[PDB]
Amino acid sequence: MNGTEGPNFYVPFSNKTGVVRSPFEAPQYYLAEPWQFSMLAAYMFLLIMLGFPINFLTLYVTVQHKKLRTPLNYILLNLAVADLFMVFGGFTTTLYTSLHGYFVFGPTGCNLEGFFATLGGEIALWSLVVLAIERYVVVCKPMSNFRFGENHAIMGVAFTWVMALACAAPPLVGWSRYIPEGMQCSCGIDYYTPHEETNNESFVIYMFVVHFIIPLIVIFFCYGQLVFTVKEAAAQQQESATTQKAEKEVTRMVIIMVIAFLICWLPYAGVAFYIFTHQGSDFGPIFMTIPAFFAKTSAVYNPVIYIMMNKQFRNCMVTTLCCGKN
Ligand SMILES: *[C@@H]1O[C@H](CO)[C@@H](O[C@@H]2O[C@H](CO)[C@@H](O[C@H]3O[C@H](CO)[C@@H](O)[C@H](O)[C@@H]3O)[C@H](O)[C@H]2NC(C)=O)[C@H](O)[C@H]1NC(C)=O
Ligand SMILES: *[C@@H]1O[C@H](CO)[C@@H](O[C@@H]2O[C@H](CO)[C@@H](O)[C@H](O)[C@H]2NC(C)=O)[C@H](O)[C@H]1NC(C)=O
Ligand SMILES: *C(=O)CCCCCCCCCCCCCCC
Repeated sequence: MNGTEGPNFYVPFSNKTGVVRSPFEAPQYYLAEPWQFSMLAAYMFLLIMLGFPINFLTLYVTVQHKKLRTPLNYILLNLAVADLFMVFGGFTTTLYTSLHGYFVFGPTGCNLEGFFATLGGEIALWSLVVLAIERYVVVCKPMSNFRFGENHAIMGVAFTWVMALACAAPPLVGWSRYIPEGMQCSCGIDYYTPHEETNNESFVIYMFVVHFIIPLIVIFFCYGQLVFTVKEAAAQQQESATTQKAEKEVTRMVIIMVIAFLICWLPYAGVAFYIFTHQGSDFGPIFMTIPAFFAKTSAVYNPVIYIMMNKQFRNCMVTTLCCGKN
């Protein structure tokens, strides 16, 4: 055998030596080297730490500025909030886990870090489809009068929750489970086990396709049809060159966020396929670890593009820093 199964735990090491145990009680030092263990948490603090002032000042820069109620900011505040739920939830759990070498809260606690990480790079996936549709409707024109605003900008934000909850809570209870992974300091969704009690088989596909492949294809459909709408379609619409100066820069940031959304998410999710297809494979702890935690950097770089490459908004932020200058 390759690893070990349990009632709640899969650990990718054979009970060959007999030093392999449960991750809910024991520090899994039997897995690898402890300096790497704390190296994960040492890399972890540098995460949580920085996801605060870059997320927090973003929620406040919008409430402070009664001038930033645009359908660009509506979707791009939704991150500042959703990430802070992770730092004050998902990251809280992982830390305690990484520093000791196991999930102490355990059966109840895994169901937090595994959940928030699934209600983070999933609620932004339902935002980054609207972020390819907000750019699509005021560039190509599918109908006549296509203005967004406020009562339209809430309809794309309140939708990201309705689609993220459709696939983040069901594993917690009812249709799947939240389970530890890799070096067993991280958690998430099952890829290894049938566990035909909670019926994973159907949930896996309903998850992967409806919430990775389909949102991507209905981003690429809205993307490929926009290089085409820049050249031959938009020279007949006859919009001005003063209007498409910042409109030619914000697009060129918004679809850089799509890139980042794959930069680490493929090394993780695409490999989550590999694991899911091999189920008894000889893939140790290191396999899922680095991609899991790199995947976890998905709370911090989002504002770092939104602040930096969206200069449109980068002025309201500097107003808090000075607070009365020339
Ligand atoms: C992999 O190897 C483990 C080695 O520890 C092994 O744990 C063994 O588990 C048995 C049964 O759970 C324990 O039996 C002891 O506990 C019962 C409680 O009622 C009592 O009869 C005695 O205290 C008895 O010793 C053993 O303590 C334990 N074996 C050793 C060598 O101490 C598991 O089989 C495996 N665990 C996994 C799947 O990670
Ligand atoms: C358990 O681990 C073994 C050992 O690596 C894996 O064996 C695979 O199948 C045969 C051995 O009979 C080899 O020719 C392959 O190269 C192995 N595959 C891989 C991943 O390289 C196997 O993955 C595991 N056993 C099963 C069938 O689940
Ligand atoms: C500039 O850098 C920010 C302003 C610096 C002073 C902030 C004062 C905060 C006081 C908060 C009390 C008002 C809250 C009630 C809102 C209705």
